[PDB]
Amino acid sequence: GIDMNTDYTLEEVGKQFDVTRERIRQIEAKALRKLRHPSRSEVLRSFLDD
DNA sequence: ATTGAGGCTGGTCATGGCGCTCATAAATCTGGTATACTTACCCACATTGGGGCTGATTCTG
Repeated sequence: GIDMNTDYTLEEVGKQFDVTRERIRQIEAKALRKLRHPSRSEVLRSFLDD
């Protein structure tokens, strides 16, 4: 739910993008892995107050 | 500057705990009726306004 009124489910997103649900899942997992890769999001890691 | 393989782009098949929906049920929430006789509670100032006089110009017997 980023920069929009509401979020969209994975199936509606796949339908809008003409991409299967599993391919959408794999692309999301690749994006999450790339964000978990180091040398990035250092301020995001610093955003924890514990 | 080609043709022989690895990494990575397309989709397969269910899969699995989660959430919305149906139904049961005792606890919680509402309305109702009692026929010996019981009858009235328990500080000091300053200002404006209302009501009772107080003359003072108009009229009277």
